[PDB]
Amino acid sequence: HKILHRLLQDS
Amino acid sequence: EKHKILHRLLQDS
Amino acid sequence: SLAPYASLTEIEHLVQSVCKSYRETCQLRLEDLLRQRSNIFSREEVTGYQRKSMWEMWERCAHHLTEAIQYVVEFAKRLSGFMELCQNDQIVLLKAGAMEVVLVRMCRAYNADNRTVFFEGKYGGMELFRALGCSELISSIFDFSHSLSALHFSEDEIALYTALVLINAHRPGLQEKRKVEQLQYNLELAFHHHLCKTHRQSILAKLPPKGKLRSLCSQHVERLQIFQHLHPIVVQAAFPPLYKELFS
Amino acid sequence: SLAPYASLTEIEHLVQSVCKSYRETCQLRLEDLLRQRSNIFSREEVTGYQRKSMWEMWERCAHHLTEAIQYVVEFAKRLSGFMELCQNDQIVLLKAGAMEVVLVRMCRAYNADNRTVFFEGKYGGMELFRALGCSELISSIFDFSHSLSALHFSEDEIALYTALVLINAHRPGLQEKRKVEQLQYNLELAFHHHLCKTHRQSILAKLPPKGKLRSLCSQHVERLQIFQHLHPIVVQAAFPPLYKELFS
Ligand SMILES: CS(=O)(=O)c1ccc(CNC(=O)c2cc3c(s2)C2(CCN(Cc4ccccc4Cl)CC2)OCC3)cc1
Ligand SMILES: CS(=O)(=O)c1ccc(CNC(=O)c2cc3c(s2)C2(CCN(Cc4ccccc4Cl)CC2)OCC3)cc1
Repeated sequence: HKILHRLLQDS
Repeated sequence: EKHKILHRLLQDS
Repeated sequence: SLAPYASLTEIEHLVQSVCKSYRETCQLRLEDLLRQRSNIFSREEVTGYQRKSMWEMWERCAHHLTEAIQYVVEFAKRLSGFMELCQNDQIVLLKAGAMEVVLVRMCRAYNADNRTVFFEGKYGGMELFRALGCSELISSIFDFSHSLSALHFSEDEIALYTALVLINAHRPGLQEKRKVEQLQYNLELAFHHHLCKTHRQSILAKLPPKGKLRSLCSQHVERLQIFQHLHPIVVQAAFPPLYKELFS
Repeated sequence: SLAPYASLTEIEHLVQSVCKSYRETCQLRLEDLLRQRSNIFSREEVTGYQRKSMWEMWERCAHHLTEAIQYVVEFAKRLSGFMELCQNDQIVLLKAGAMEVVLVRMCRAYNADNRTVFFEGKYGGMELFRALGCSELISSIFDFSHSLSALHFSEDEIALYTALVLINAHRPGLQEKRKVEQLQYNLELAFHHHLCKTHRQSILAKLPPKGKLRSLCSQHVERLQIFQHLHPIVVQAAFPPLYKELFS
């Protein structure tokens, strides 16, 4: 789930 | 930097 | 909100919060979709879509679905309480629910007057999708949007209902099931309070069954496995990586 | 073909072969693009595009460009001689030339009468692309299509000219430049033969200088680097992997 994880931590 | 995708597209046949 | 014993003031604030998170991430304004109802694909344009290769049509739909999912991820990030769940549970909820939320939101883009959906700038019927090679799934998605069209939801109802499609404490793989249960319960209180104030609790028994949404998602995953056998390089070369991660 | 000392019969057969490879991979039919010229985005539709987020507009254009590049890769795979070059040279030629071929092919979708381009189902001006944040590059692309428009190419001329934009023996990094020189020379004989028979050799001195296509490609790579700094997760999550490999 590398992509979902990065989207969730992107700010 | 990388060409893995172009290579695979070219060898598809 | 994850507050235990949420008061009536907290539930009214949660209704407002959920509606605002949805408005900020609804992707297209409802007035814009309605304004475009007279923009319908011509017969030559429909023939053009039907003549497209299967790979080109799958790639276009995977891109449009990914763009819609990107808005649902932002909806979740702004949704009261979601970012207080553990990282694992946030991923489990989005992996199982982002597609389900998109399918529900898609009822806004469906016109029952001519059975058409807004796609690539104009309204077209299910015949537009013929080159995908999955007529049963497309027909089932149009039937699902038709079932929701008949419930005649307001924007506030879509916001509260889609929050609940996403915050589902029964998803397999959750590690803090009890914490998701509290957020789900508070969102259910907010949805029920809004429906009670507007005399719409009679829609609860008319919402699609527990199984309709899972069937559409499972059929999508099955048709993508068939597509990937026929065109194994197109997915890795051109499909959005988020799409491949969620459904492959 | 890589055949040395190509006879007049071989040159005539190569003209026919190149035109057929292009017809099979031209992406959109010319008659459809021309008949849609009077269908132009309304002012409200233009405002809608200008109100899109930068990430959504970049993702849409990266998808459309990737689909156009996929057809150029199939053009190259069917082009006489290309698959006889070594794997490294095929990749060097496509990596540098795929985007240049797409920019040339896009003159078919450009209307010089009102400075509009066919994009997402209707014709629109450069103002449609404002949310990308690279107005100068978009204006340079419209000017490039305007310069090609002035030559009023036939479909056979586009086929023979785009074969030569791709088969360029001056690309840095070629390992068997002698074979690329030979294939480029035979394609030049075929292009010149076709032009001579149809009284069109006067266009040779009017073709855009190579530096112009190089500049458009370099500017696209630079604007993508600026975009990737502002939105570093969008590219890895949603852009086509072929696009990220060719331009990142
Ligand atoms: C959210 S909104 O209201 O603001 C909004 C509405 C519409 C639009 C533009 N239109 C669309 O993006 C789509 C319309 C439809 C879409 S996407 C698909 C999705 C399911 N889906 C899977 C599939 C099945 C089979 C093969 C591939 C796929 Cl990805 C098929 C395509 O169902 C048919 C209709 C933008 C915003
Ligand atoms: C080939 S065809 O004749 O069969 C055909 C014609 C039209 C169409 C539909 N229209 C398009 O797909 C596009 C029109 C235009 C396109 S694509 C871009 C390309 C360059 N380009 C990069 C960029 C620049 C800056 C930032 C990001 C990008 Cl990807 C910008 C967009 O130039 C502006 C016009 C399909 C096929």
